Parts: sequence; C-alpha cells; structure tokens
Amino acid sequence: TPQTILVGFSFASIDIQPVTDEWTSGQEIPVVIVDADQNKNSRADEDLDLNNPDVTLIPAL
Amino acid sequence: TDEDAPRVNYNDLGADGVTTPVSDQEEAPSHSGVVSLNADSYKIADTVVITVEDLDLNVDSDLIDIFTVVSD
Repeated sequence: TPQTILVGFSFASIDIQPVTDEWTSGQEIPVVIVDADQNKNSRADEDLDLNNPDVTLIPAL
Repeated sequence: TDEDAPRVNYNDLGADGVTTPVSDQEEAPSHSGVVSLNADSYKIADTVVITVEDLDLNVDSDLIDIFTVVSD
C-alpha cells in the first residue's frame, strides 16, 4: 500500500506571554513561536541559529 | 447506473452440480461539483480559499489527489 508525502507550509503565531499583567524591568518572560516550517526533523531538536544558513528565518527586535 | 452499473461476474459449481453463475453489481454515479468561497467579500491579501467538493475527482484512496496549475 503506497503512501504519499505532502509538502505544505503552515501559519505561524508569535506570542509574548508576561508572567503578570505588566512587563516591568528585570523580568524575563517566555516568547512562544509556533512554526511547523522550522521543524525540519521529527527525531531531534532544531535550534535556530544566525550562523546556520539552513535556518532561514529568525525573529528579530 | 441502473442496467449499466459495474457488475462483477463469477461462475460457480452449485451444490446440485450445474455451473450456475453468481453476480453482483454496485452503482457508480457521478456528483455535481460545488465550488464556493469562505466569504462574500475580501480585502487586499485576505487569503481567499477555494473549497471544491466533488467526489469524482478522487482517483486513489491511498495517495493524496492533487491538481497543479499549467504554466505554458
């Protein structure tokens, strides 16, 4: 029984979630990025890297 | 459909001893393709999506059926 592989992108959603209602100074708050396009390996951990040309897109501020 | 429906034929030696055939048929009708858009109005770069529901274009229950766009 043959099985096909589908190439398809996804819509990302970058969200900043402060630990409280105000982002005061000296408070590290998590940044959550949901992007299936950067998950290029299902058996390992993919870490973004400016030095890695394979990682095409990196968030910036 | 009706008298022209796809019918499979299979001979058989019955318990009596005659070679009577046994057959079964199932209709394979078509469907009216319906295409519609998610919204009545769209803005610039509103990401319009085309939903086509027509079961006759499925040519394999295993593989994912796709239709590309001609560039020629």
